[PDB]
Amino acid sequence: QVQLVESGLRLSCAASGHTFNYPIMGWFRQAPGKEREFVGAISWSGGSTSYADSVKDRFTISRDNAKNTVYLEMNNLKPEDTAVYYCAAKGRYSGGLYYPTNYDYWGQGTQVT
Amino acid sequence: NMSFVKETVDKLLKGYDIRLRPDFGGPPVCVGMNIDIASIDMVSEVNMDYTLTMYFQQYWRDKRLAYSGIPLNLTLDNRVADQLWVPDTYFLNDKKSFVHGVTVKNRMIRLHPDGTVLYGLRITTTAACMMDLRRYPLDEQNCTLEIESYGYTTDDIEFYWRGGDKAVTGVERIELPQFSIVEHRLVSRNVVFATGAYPRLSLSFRLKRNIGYFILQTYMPSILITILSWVSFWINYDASAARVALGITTVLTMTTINTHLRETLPKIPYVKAIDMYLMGCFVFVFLALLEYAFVNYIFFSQPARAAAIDRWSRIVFPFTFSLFNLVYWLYYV
Amino acid sequence: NMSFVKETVDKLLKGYDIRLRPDFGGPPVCVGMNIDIASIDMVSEVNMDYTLTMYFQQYWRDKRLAYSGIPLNLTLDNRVADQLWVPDTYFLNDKKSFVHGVTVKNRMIRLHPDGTVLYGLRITTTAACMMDLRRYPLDEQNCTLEIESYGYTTDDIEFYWRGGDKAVTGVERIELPQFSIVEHRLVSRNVVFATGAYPRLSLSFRLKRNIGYFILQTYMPSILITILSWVSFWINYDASAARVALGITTVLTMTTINTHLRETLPKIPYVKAIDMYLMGCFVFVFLALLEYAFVNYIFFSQPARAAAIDRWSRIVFPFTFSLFNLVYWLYYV
Amino acid sequence: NMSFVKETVDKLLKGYDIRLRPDFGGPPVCVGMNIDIASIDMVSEVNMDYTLTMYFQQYWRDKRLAYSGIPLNLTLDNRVADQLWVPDTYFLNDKKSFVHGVTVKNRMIRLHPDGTVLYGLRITTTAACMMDLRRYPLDEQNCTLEIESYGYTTDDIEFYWRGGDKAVTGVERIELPQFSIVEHRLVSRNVVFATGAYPRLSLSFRLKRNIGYFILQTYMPSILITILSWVSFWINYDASAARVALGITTVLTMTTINTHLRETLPKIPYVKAIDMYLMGCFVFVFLALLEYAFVNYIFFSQPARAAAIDRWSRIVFPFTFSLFNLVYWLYYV
Amino acid sequence: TTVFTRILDRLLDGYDNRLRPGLGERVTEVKTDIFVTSFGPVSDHDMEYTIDVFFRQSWKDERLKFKGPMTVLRLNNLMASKIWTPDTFFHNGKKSVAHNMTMPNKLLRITEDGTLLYTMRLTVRAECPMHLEDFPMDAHACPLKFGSYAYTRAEVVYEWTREPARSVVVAEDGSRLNQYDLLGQTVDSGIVQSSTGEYVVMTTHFHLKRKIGYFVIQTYLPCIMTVILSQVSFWLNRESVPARTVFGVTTVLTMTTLSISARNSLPKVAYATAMDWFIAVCYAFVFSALIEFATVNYFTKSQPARAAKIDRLSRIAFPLLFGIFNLVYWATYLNR
Amino acid sequence: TTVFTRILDRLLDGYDNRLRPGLGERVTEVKTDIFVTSFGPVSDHDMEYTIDVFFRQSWKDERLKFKGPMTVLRLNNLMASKIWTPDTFFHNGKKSVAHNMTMPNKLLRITEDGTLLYTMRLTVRAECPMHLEDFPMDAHACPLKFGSYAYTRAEVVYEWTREPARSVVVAEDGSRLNQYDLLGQTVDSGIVQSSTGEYVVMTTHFHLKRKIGYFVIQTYLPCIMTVILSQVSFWLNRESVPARTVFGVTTVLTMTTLSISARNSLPKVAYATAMDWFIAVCYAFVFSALIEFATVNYFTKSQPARAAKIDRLSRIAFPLLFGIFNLVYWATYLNR
Ligand SMILES: *[C@@H]1O[C@H](CO)[C@@H](O[C@@H]2O[C@H](CO)[C@@H](O[C@@H]3O[C@H](CO[C@H]4O[C@H](CO)[C@@H](O)[C@H](O)[C@@H]4O)[C@@H](O)[C@H](O[C@H]4O[C@H](CO)[C@@H](O)[C@H](O)[C@@H]4O)[C@@H]3O)[C@H](O)[C@H]2NC(C)=O)[C@H](O)[C@H]1NC(C)=O
Ligand SMILES: *[C@@H]1O[C@H](CO)[C@@H](O[C@@H]2O[C@H](CO)[C@@H](O[C@@H]3O[C@H](CO[C@H]4O[C@H](CO)[C@@H](O)[C@H](O)[C@@H]4O)[C@@H](O)[C@H](O[C@H]4O[C@H](CO)[C@@H](O)[C@H](O)[C@@H]4O)[C@@H]3O)[C@H](O)[C@H]2NC(C)=O)[C@H](O)[C@H]1NC(C)=O
Ligand SMILES: CCCCCCCC/C=C\CCCCCCCC(=O)O[C@@H](COC(=O)CCCCCCCCCCCCCCC)COP(=O)([O-])OCC[N+](C)(C)C
Ligand SMILES: CCCCCCCC/C=C\CCCCCCCC(=O)O[C@@H](COC(=O)CCCCCCCCCCCCCCC)COP(=O)([O-])OCC[N+](C)(C)C
Ligand SMILES: CCCCCCCCCC
Ligand SMILES: CCCCCCCCCC
Ligand SMILES: CCCCCCCCCC
Ligand SMILES: [Cl-]
Ligand SMILES: [Cl-]
Repeated sequence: QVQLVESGLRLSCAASGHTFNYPIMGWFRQAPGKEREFVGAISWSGGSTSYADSVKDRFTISRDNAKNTVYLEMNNLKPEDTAVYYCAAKGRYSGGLYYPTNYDYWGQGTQVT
Repeated sequence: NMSFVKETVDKLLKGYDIRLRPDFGGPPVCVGMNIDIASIDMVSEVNMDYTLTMYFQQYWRDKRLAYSGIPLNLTLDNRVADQLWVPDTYFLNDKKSFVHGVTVKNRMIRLHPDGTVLYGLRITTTAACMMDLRRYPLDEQNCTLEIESYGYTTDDIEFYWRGGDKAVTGVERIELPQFSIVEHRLVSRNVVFATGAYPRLSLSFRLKRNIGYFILQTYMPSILITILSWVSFWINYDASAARVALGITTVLTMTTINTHLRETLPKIPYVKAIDMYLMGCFVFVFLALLEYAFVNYIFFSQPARAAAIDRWSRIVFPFTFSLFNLVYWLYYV
Repeated sequence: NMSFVKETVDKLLKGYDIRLRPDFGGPPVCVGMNIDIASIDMVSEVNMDYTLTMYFQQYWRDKRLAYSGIPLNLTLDNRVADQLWVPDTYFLNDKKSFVHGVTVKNRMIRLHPDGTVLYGLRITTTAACMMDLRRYPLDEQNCTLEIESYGYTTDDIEFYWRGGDKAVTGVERIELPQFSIVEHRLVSRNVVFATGAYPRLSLSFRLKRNIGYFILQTYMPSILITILSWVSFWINYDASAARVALGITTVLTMTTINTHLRETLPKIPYVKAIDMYLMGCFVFVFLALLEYAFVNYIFFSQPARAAAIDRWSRIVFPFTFSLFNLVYWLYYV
Repeated sequence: NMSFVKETVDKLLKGYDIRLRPDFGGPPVCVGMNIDIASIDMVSEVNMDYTLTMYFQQYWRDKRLAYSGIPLNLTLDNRVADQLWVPDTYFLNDKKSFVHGVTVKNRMIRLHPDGTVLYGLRITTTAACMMDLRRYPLDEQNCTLEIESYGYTTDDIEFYWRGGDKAVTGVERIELPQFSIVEHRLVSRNVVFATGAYPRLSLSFRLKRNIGYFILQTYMPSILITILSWVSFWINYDASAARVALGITTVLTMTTINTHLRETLPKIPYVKAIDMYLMGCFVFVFLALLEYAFVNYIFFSQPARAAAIDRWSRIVFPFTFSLFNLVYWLYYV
Repeated sequence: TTVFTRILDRLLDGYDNRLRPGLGERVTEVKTDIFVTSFGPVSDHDMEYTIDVFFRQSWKDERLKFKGPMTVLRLNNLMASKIWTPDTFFHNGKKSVAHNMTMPNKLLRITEDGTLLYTMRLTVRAECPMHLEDFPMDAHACPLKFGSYAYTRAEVVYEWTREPARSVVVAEDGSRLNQYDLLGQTVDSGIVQSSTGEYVVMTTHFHLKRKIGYFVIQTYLPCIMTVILSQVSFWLNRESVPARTVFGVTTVLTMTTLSISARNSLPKVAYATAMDWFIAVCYAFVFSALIEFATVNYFTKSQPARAAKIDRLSRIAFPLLFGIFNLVYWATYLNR
Repeated sequence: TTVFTRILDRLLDGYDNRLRPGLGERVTEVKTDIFVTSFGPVSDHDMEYTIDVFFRQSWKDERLKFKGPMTVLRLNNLMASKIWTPDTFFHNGKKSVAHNMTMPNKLLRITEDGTLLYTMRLTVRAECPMHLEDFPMDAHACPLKFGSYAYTRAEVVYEWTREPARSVVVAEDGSRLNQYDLLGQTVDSGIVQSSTGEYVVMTTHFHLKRKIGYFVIQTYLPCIMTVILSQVSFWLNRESVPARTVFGVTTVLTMTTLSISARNSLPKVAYATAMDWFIAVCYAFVFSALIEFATVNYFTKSQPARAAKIDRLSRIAFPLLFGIFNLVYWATYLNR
């Protein structure tokens, strides 16, 4: 199993366990009156990053394997960026990247206003 | 009466449309699956894949093929499968696959009076399995086989393991050279792509590498060479030839081991733990040889300093090697 | 009702001419393309290519296939793809390609009421990629996949990336143990041959090679043997046999490493970075042996000069090797 | 007037029965065979096979294909061979064969007014040739290609070489880098299996291996090392380090030569001629080293005896080596 | 010719190739036999072997009875695709080839009473599990198992044409074995069970024994010569110390080279074979000789008598122990 | 849209693809051209070379004349299977590939006057026999010959679409060669006669020149360094017998290793190459240096003046002779 704890503006999500079986870590945010929405995804090994157009050029995602922690640096915050955040892990053959249903392990809700 | 059977079979295929799935436009068709693992041919760390041969059986129901008056299960020729609708099941993590075709195509079609179709194939598949070689040879792998419908979404077809945990058989009789199958696991879920959601079945094996002979093959010679390199500190300076022989032999042996044994090890350009351990032992024996050279150099002018250096080395080298081993095992076990 | 769908499909395929493209004799047909990369199995410098597995999807419009009265998108069996016009898309730089065919041919046909056709394949292709190994193993490669229409010119067909720069996905799935994906790029253009102009799409990746394995396996042994060769200076010059043996052993070990480091590389004429480093280390050990030879020649009459030469070598050789390493690692990094 | 030709060809193939051989139920049909050897590709001792590319032509008569009114030989499209009867000729000793299919299938069908049919193919076949390598590299092999009819016995078909001994052409133009085709031979016979007696044709080549490569590769290095091992006898016995190093290095060089040679051949469980030569040279160098060891053990108390032993060995070793070479080259040549 | 065409048309009129003979009334008996034209190479690395066979089957189909000027019709192979034929497959086959040069290598013969003889030429790559604890002095029994794929024992059964010992015939010159010797074959039949039901299996075990000459001239003799060469160093005089240093270092290097080179030839298994033990003991002897030189040189300048005694005792202890080990090893592994 | 369907149906009505155009009336003329997209690698061991081409053919068929709104019909690749096409094949091909991804890479175009343009994409592995006497400073002319397989020169002839020099065009970025330089190509035509008659053959020779950097940095330089090291031994004092003996014997060992390792890429020819001559001369120099040391050590105690004179003369003779040999060798081979 994989245990993820996120806290944090700069959010840090530290993951422990079988992180090799889940090489992709993604970020999601849920609006108070809507459903979850993709934010970004980071590969553990290559460091490749993918972003959503709604938060692109404002958020940065990196990772460090010394402690197995993925960092989401947030800049130029806007009132449209008020949502409860989540950090999730995705399997190697789990399919799509922008869909929350494909992520197995999640984290704990973080409030940002 | 074979004529009646022929007439019934012709009537079943009369007007049959292979382009339409059962219950087209209605509820999804449920497909059960069984796998009988004949063998697992080879597991490759260089190519990051494993070869597996299996009897793959699919079970479904088609009401267009329901027949009456024949109290038998009709096992038909395999070519009949070309005139029937079959699921578009495929493996996501495969690199090459084929269905055996000697003497005829290895395929079975069996119909039942209620319209149930059993469709069996014999498939040899090479499936990719990414491996974490950082802890090699103390590693533990998890290799999966993925099964999914290529074209039909969850609104059209559904998958399940027929028989629950007994769907996959024959795992316990598989013998691997360098691995032992600790466990196997069956998973069913749904996977969402940009074109929609599809059913997914997963068959995973957890492989533990046999460490009984790896310790005695690649670690023990290096540790013994390091100890022999230490032995040189207990020899008096009048027997300098023995010290020279020991130092040169140990250094050359470590160079040969690093250059050749790692070649015998998988040739993937990876940084394993065994490489780090061998490099540490090589550095230790090289430092021992350098220490002997320094002692020999300062021997004539300052014999007392040389004796003190040898006495201190007798304590320092084993202690430092013990600390290095402790750190290595803490960071890799 | 399945009969209504069957008769609608038969009416659609009645009178359909597969030999004629959509809007034949008129405006060109616009074809959009999507690629979903599964993995890059291997990247080979010996054969100068790379194996790529992908879901290749094409989107076009054929008014002859427009149907009414069925408010659904008909996902048909892949065999009906043999009865429809599909673009003659090919890859210019591929060397061996195939469509996976277990259990069935991994092909998808989806029709829409407006007449739009979605056509998907799962393809493994060995695409050629010429590489420049002058900086190996500190090199950065660029490998491309070229997509073109063979028989249809720009007056007949048009290619474009459906979705803009978001037309290629699965880049994060690429896991090469020796490389790392840096950037991927999409290009659209036209290529003119003697038969006319043709649309062209290009998917390009930039790869950066890892250096840790080569540091652990090639540079460190050479550095250690070079440092070992300097012990000869600290030995008394009267011990001719010992110094000659040490120098010859260092030279032979260097040559053995060079001959054993052939690796999986082509027989290129230029000098790679690793070749330059090995030649430098060999030059250093050869110069050390020559210095000893000069000392042995001259010490029988001028012992003071020989002692001075050894003392100056003890400082000159490490400093020169440090300068060589500094120059090498500043030029190649 | 191609309309008349089309009508004639359609009339010929109207009631034609491909399931029945010409003169079915009557006298056997006679098939003549011609072969034009385009090339003989790699000959492998490791895989025990050779590759052969040939134009294989079969000539027979079918009275059902006789036509009149067309004073021409009809060279038809190769696809028309799918509608005519052709012999089921196969090669018994082949492991993998194929007919070249670029740009089209390399197949020729020609019809004559009297019903004669000429049917040509271009076949690249790998054929098994078991080799007796006991005299390697001075051996001589005999590789055959066997041609037989699979289904029809001698009561239905009979083969012959069309043109006698001139049936096979192109042998004299074959250039094998390592061999030379001394002779080729044609045989016709009958082979009786449990299912009956079948006609059989045999095309055999006698290959003689060239020796220049092995002279430049194995024999000369071993001879030179053995000659160099005799330099010890001209060094004074008190120079222990020099003579010991010379003997040890000669032994090591001989072992390395043997190990490098025995890597590109099958694991044959017998001693080849080159193995005997290498073992003889190793015995000679080992005996030289042991002679020096015996001299070293006794020169303290019997200097005269040691000097006599060295002086006698100086002439005894070359004489015995010359005798060994004479015997070896008389026996194997 | 026309009469035979009419006979064939009558035979194929109304014939259903999707239904086996005696469907729902009796069991289809198929008599099988094999003529091995050449027993191909056996691979230790892949644990497989190749075999080329004439595979013959015969069965009774009453729908194919006729009457005419000939009692047997020896027809083209394409006719076999118009009637029902058994779906025989090899259980342990890996990747087999049905030869298609220059035409499909199949023969079909129909007797007037309904008997069908159907023969094909095949190349089979079959699995052969090997236990290599006695390498290179090990014997194996490589199996070849075949049977029906879709028809259970209540529908299609298999029998040997003649007595089982004589139903698998190997050609006199049909051998492509380099490092193996073919001792014989054992022929049997049985019943296997799977999730789809019970099937009939025909099994043929080929007994192979590996030849040891190559490994004697390749590995054992160089190791023995290296051990003897290392033991030679004990006979040098009291002033040839650099000579003994060279002897020890070079012999240890040679043993490392031989141990590493021989490891590539060995199959990649996870246990110890006989060759591994031999190489380990030779390596131990060479390192013991080096340690003996070191301990003799340790006492040389202080206690010469002890060093002389150690050298004298070693000169007879090392060869005697090596000979005893060789006798024990060869008696153990050549009588098994 | 149905007008073109009717035209195509009328063209194929009463059309037979078994018969070449103008059968019994004239000679079918095919105009051919080649666009080499990537001249692939050259294999010395197999004496072959790979080449990827667009192969274009054009001819005239009066049966395919039509009148319609469009002068040229650019049809699908499956139309070509319904019409007569030339049976062109490569005489020296080994195993060619007609690509099928994602569809058969063929284009067919029909002009209103009956002209057919038929183009395909191919990967041809052809035979290139090589004379390796001047290896690694050799040049080759790899041929590519193609022509009809079944139609003699009285039925089907081949011609180049444009001037023969411009009828085979190589792409600028189409060089996959690693150790060869493409100096150009020559284009010719001729008649080849076989037992089935006389045929027209079109030939294109590609001129290749080998690069020498790899062999210079892997073979020549190590040999030169080994010879220099062997000749350095002359400057050591005569009293250091072990030093000079080790020098000579290890240089001989290195020369043997290099001589064995050099002949590993080239096919096992039966003659001697230039690199073989260079290695033989280097080996002779090293062996002669060791023999000279042995001779000097023989006379060092009886006639020391003679030994000193021999050593001093060798110090001048050996480097001068090696330099002269190198100059002669490189002047002879670098401008062959
Ligand atoms: C090799 O590595 C792979 C991963 O790469 C491992 O595969 C995972 O295996 C675990 C089981 O060990 C799987 O977890 C199980 O998934 C089931 C399917 O989940 C889908 O359906 C549920 C609803 O039923 C959805 O909520 C979910 O989002 C999915 O759509 C679950 O049904 C299982 O639930 C079980 O546990 C929970 C508590 O955790 C209970 O509440 C349930 O009642 C039930 O008992 C479970 O969560 C996981 O999905 C697999 N991942 C992948 C990617 O396949 C292999 O196990 C590993 N190999 C080995 C040998 O260990
Ligand atoms: C590019 O070219 C390659 C060949 O170089 C093509 O690959 C061949 O494709 C054809 C057509 O699909 C295949 O022929 C068909 O084979 C079916 C059986 O396939 C199995 O068995 C064969 C061996 O016999 C295996 O090679 C194969 O992998 C399968 O295991 C037959 O059932 C088909 O016959 C049916 O259709 C024909 C249609 O005319 C009817 O006449 C028959 O009665 C029957 O109903 C047919 O023979 C061929 O096997 C493929 N070969 C290989 C090596 O793959 C590519 O398809 C082609 N690409 C494109 C885009 O066309
Ligand atoms: C360049 C080379 C350098 C290397 C050096 C070269 C030196 C050359 C010098 C001499 C060469 C002498 C001839 C060698 C012939 C070998 C082949 C042969 O005939 O094999 C035979 C087998 O052989 C055996 O069964 C014997 C095995 C034991 C060998 C001796 C071990 C004990 C040595 C104790 C020493 C103690 C010393 C103590 C200290 C003083 C036949 O093999 P086969 O046909 O496959 O038969 C297999 C049959 N089977 C399947 C039933 C099993
Ligand atoms: C660990 C390593 C151990 C080994 C040792 C390491 C040593 C390290 C020390 C030094 C490092 C030196 C490195 C050089 C590398 C050059 C590579 C290269 O590209 O060469 C190029 C130059 O090729 C020529 O010029 C061809 C002719 C060479 C003649 C050499 C004569 C030597 C004479 C000595 C006399 C001594 C007499 C002594 C007397 C006592 C090859 O050209 P190309 O591109 O392949 O082909 C031309 C193509 N073109 C047509 C486009 C032009
Ligand atoms: C192994 C033999 C080495 C040489 C010994 C010479 C003296 C023998 C005295 C019995
Ligand atoms: C493994 C071989 C060990 C041999 C030991 C011999 C001891 C001799 C003491 C005089
Ligand atoms: C076989 C090589 C012999 C070399 C002898 C050198 C000295 C000769 C003195 C006459
Ligand atoms: Cl074998
Ligand atoms: Cl090349």
